[PDB]
Amino acid sequence: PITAYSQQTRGLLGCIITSLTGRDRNQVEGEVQVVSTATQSFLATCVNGVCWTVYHGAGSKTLAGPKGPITQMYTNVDQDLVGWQAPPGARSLTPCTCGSSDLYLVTRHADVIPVRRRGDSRGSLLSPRPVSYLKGSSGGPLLCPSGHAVGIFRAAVCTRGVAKAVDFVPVESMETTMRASKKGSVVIVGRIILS
Amino acid sequence: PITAYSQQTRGLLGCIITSLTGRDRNQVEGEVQVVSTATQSFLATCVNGVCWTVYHGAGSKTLAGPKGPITQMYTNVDQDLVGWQAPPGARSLTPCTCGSSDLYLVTRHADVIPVRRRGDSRGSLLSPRPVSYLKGSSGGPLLCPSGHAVGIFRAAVCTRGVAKAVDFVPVESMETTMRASKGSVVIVGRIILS
Amino acid sequence: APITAYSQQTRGLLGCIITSLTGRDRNQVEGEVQVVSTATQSFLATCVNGVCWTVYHGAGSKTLAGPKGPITQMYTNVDQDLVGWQAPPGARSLTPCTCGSSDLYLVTRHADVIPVRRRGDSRGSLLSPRPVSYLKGSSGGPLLCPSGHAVGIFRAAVCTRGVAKAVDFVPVESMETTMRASKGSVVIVGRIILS
Ligand SMILES: COc1ccc2c(OC[C@@H]3C[C@H]4C(=O)N(C)CCCC/C=C\[C@@H]5C[C@@]5(C(=O)NS(=O)(=O)C5(C)CC5)NC(=O)N34)cc(-c3nc(C(C)C)cs3)nc2c1
Ligand SMILES: COc1ccc2c(OC[C@@H]3C[C@H]4C(=O)N(C)CCCC/C=C\[C@@H]5C[C@@]5(C(=O)NS(=O)(=O)C5(C)CC5)NC(=O)N34)cc(-c3nc(C(C)C)cs3)nc2c1
Ligand SMILES: COc1ccc2c(OC[C@@H]3C[C@H]4C(=O)N(C)CCCC/C=C\[C@@H]5C[C@@]5(C(=O)NS(=O)(=O)C5(C)CC5)NC(=O)N34)cc(-c3nc(C(C)C)cs3)nc2c1
Ligand SMILES: [Cl-]
Ligand SMILES: [Cl-]
Ligand SMILES: [Cl-]
Ligand SMILES: [Cl-]
Ligand SMILES: [Zn+2]
Ligand SMILES: [Zn+2]
Ligand SMILES: [Zn+2]
Repeated sequence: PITAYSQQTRGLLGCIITSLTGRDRNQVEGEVQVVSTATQSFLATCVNGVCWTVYHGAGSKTLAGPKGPITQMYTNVDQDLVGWQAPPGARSLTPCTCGSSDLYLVTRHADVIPVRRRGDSRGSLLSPRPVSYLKGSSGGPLLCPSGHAVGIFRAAVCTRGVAKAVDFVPVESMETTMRASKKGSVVIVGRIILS
Repeated sequence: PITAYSQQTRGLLGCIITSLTGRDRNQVEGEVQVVSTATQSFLATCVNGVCWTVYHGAGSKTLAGPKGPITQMYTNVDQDLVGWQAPPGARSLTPCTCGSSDLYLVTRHADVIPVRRRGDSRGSLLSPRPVSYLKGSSGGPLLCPSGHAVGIFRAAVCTRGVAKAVDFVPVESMETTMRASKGSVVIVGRIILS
Repeated sequence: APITAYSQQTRGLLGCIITSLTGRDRNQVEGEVQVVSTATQSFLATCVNGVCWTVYHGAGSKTLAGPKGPITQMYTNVDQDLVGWQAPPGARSLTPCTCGSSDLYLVTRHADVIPVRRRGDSRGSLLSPRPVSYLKGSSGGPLLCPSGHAVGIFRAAVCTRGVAKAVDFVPVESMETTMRASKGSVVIVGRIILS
C-alpha cells in the first residue's frame, strides 16, 4: 500500500539565505517535509496541523515561513520532540487508531522500510540495513498499513554499522506534549510525497 | 612502497556554486578525488577510465564537468556503487591481478592504512585506529602492494569509537556492474599516490 | 553544582566560511570555552594557561583565525589527538586542576554540564548515561573538577545502541608533556561562558 518519492526544492545556497532571513515563500506540499538547518538536514512530519520534528536536529530554532519565521509552538527536550504551526499548504497525517504492529518507516531517500513494533516507542527492522539507509531520516514518520501516523523516527540501534531496530516518539507522546503546553531558522529544502 | 598526499582545490563556497552550475573548469589531476556534495564529503577512485564512488555519498547525482555535468554511467545501489565517465585530466588505476591479501587503504587525509584481507569484501586493520581516521574515506581505494585497485572502501566495523575491520566493494563486482549495464557532486580536492 | 554554563552564537555558516578563507577574525573574544568551526564541521576548544587547546581530529593542522590574521599552531600532537594555539586577546583561561578529584563535569556545545566519574588516567563514566547526540560535536570541551579547574579535554565516547556511557579525554598532564617536548583556518562561531 504505502509508497513514497522525494522532491528537492532548494540548494544549500537557498537554504543558507532562507535560514538567515527566516522567510520562505516556496509553496508547501506533502505530509513529510525535508528540512535543514544550514549545517544538518533531517525530516519533519505533520500530524494534526502541527509540524513535528526532533529537537536533536532542530533545537529551539524557528521555521522559515511565508510571513517570516515561525516560533516553535511545542518543545519537549526529554522526548526529543518539537513542533511548529504547520505552514499554509502543508498536508497533515491522521493519527493511527488500528493498533497495528506492522509499521513502515519512510526515509529521506523515500525508502519504505518494514518495522515490527515491539514496545511502545520501539520496533525491529524486518531486514537489517546499513545505518546509512536511516541516517538523516530523524523526524520522519512511522506509518501503519493504512498510512496513519503512529510516531516519528528518533534513533536507531546498530552494531558494526548495521541498524537492526528503531526508536520513535509515539503519537500519544505528542498529544501529551500538546495538552501539557495548554540565530538561523530551520528551512524546508524538499519534501516526500506519500500514497 | 606505497605513499600518498592530498591537495585541496575548493572551498565550500566554490563547491556550492560548482554544484549548482554543474560546471567544473578546474584541472583534474590524481588517481583519487576528494569529492563533495554541498553537504557531505567522501572519495572517488578511478579505475580503467571509470570514476567510481559510493551511492551512500553521491546518491544518483551527476558529476560537475568542464563541459557541464556528467551523468552516472553506472548505479548499483545493492553494492553501494556508482560510476561516472572519468573527467579529462584524471589518472586511472589498474585492477589488481596478483591476488594479494596484503591490502593498503588510502584515506581522505592521505594516510596509508595497512589492511589484511579476510574475505571477498572484508579485511582487518593490522593496528586499529579511531574511526575518525576512516570516516569520510568511502569511495577510496584499497590497494595491493604493487599499487593496484583490489576494491573500494564502503563501511567499517568499529566499537567504542575504534575501527578494527573494513568492508569494500571488490574490483570484480565493478566488472559485474559494468557487464550488467538537484546539485552535482563536486571535486574539491585530490590525492596523489606513488 | 557551583558549575553552570550557557552558550552564545557569534557567527553563521556564511560568516564562518568567509572568515575561514581569510583567516582574519576581528570579533571580540570572550569566555573560556570557544565554539569552533571549519566550514564543514564544528567542535569545541578550551583555554588553559594562555593556550587554546582542541582536538586534532577536528582542527587538524589548521591555523586559527586571529585579529591580526591566522594563528599557526603552537603545539601539535596527533598521537594524543591534541593541538593548541596562542589564546587570542580577549580569551579567558582556565587553570589546571590539582585536587585530584574523580567527580568530573563535562561541558558540552549545548551548555549541558554532564556529571562524570573519573575511572582512569584518561577515562571516565557518566553518572547517568545519555543519547550520544548529547556529546557529538563537543570534542575539545572541558572536563572540570568540582572547583571548575581543568583536568582534561573531551576526546571520544564509548557508546552502544546510540547511548553514551563513558568518555575518553586528554589529561591536562599530557598537555604539559606536549609543552615541554615542543586551506581554511578554523573559526570561532560562538562561545560558552562558565561559572
Ligand atoms: C528517551 O528518548 C530519547 C531517544 C533518543 C534521543 C535522541 O536521539 C538521537 C539519536 C541517537 C543517535 C543515533 O541513533 N545513533 C548514533 C545510531 C546511529 C544513527 C542511527 C540513524 C538514524 C537516527 C534517527 C537519528 C538521526 O537520523 N539523526 S539525524 O537525522 O541524522 C541528525 C543528527 C539530525 C541530523 N537519530 C540519531 O542518529 N541519534 C536525542 C536526544 C537529544 N539530543 C539532544 C541534543 C543535545 C542533541 C537533546 S535531546 N534525546 C533522545 C531521547
Ligand atoms: C552489502 O554491502 C554493503 C555494505 C555497506 C553499505 C553501505 O555502507 C555505509 C556505511 C555503514 C556506515 C558505517 O560504516 N558506520 C556507521 C561505522 C562507523 C563509521 C566508519 C567510518 C567510515 C566508513 C567508510 C564509511 C564512510 O566514510 N562514509 S562517509 O564517507 O563518511 C559518508 C557518510 C558518505 C559521506 N561508510 C559508512 O560510514 N557507513 C551503504 C549502503 C547503501 N546506503 C544507501 C543509501 C540509502 C544511503 C544505499 S546503499 N549499502 C551498503 C552495502
Ligand atoms: C589515544 O587517544 C585517542 C583517543 C581518541 C582519538 C580520536 O577520537 C575521536 C573520537 C572517536 C570518535 C567517537 O568517539 N565516536 C564515533 C563515537 C560516537 C561519537 C561520540 C561523541 C562525541 C565525541 C567527542 C567526539 C566528538 O564530538 N567529535 S566531533 O566534535 O563531533 C568532530 C568529528 C570533530 C568534529 N569524538 C569523536 O566522536 N570521535 C581521534 C584521534 C585522531 N584522529 C585523527 C584524524 C585522522 C581524524 C588523528 S588522531 N585520536 C584519538 C586518540
Ligand atoms: Cl563506533
Ligand atoms: Cl551567516
Ligand atoms: Cl540540552
Ligand atoms: Cl548524533
Ligand atoms: Zn492505523
Ligand atoms: Zn596486485
Ligand atoms: Zn581540582
